[PDB]
Amino acid sequence: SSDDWEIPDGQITVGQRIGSGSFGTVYKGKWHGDVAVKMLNVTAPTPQQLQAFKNEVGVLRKTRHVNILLFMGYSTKPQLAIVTQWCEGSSLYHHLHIIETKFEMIKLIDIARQTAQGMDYLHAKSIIHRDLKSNNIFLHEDLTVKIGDFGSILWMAPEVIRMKNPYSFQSDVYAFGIVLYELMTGQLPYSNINNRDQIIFMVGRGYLSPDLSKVRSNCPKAMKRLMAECLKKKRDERPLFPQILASIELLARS
Ligand SMILES: Cc1ccc(C(=O)Nc2cccc(C(C)(C)C)c2)cc1-c1cc(N2CCOCC2)ncn1
Repeated sequence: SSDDWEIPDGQITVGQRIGSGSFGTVYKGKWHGDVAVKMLNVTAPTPQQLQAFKNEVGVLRKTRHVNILLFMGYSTKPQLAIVTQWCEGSSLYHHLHIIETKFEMIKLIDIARQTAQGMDYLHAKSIIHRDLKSNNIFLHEDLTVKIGDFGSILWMAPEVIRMKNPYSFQSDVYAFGIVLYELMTGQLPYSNINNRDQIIFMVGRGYLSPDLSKVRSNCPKAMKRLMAECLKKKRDERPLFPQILASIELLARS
């Protein structure tokens, strides 16, 4: 009945600082091989820092799926630390918008399917991501999708923009709809608008929505319809991940 999540003291080492996330700094480290370590820089944590650490461990520890970044364990001695697997590769954001990787349609649909697979797993455990975007979709060996929260108005559903509890399974679906747009256009939405306030205001008001005419010629019509359903302005009109997953599986077979 015990998962033995608490890593024994004096075992984790950290090397190169790769970034930051939530409560601390992210490093490439060692613990039974390469690992990523999210660690709080101070030895005396504030009650908020300790609470944020506890919440993150609490959600991560409930996940065991190939499309979810693998949580390996935690430590509180000498510092608060969360350990995950180490993946060679890059985020979907880095591929599409930084190095501009040209994926074949088959691979773009497969990346969509794997993301929907991981999202369906999270929602089944009542876990709302709250920040799904291409940056949080890691391409392990540039093939397998690993969803994480690695550190975002473009992916925000209109009701999340407008604002007490605007987050739901459907606001995650809307963010997935934007990811579908990124895969099918190779672009971020609203690239012809240079004003962030305007984007926030217009999306929240329903005056602005992604330009779906920008999707590639080889994008299946069923994918374009799914994307439109995921992006509905009214949250109750959006499909849930079991239906999204079933639609992607159907269009992939053609
Ligand atoms: C070290 C670490 C700890 C924790 C997390 C994290 O994803 N926490 C998290 C928080 C809220 C909700 C959720 C969900 C998914 C359940 C919705 C997850 C991410 C990292 C991490 C790993 C990393 N790697 C480098 C490349 O190789 C793979 C690992 N690079 C940056 N950061």
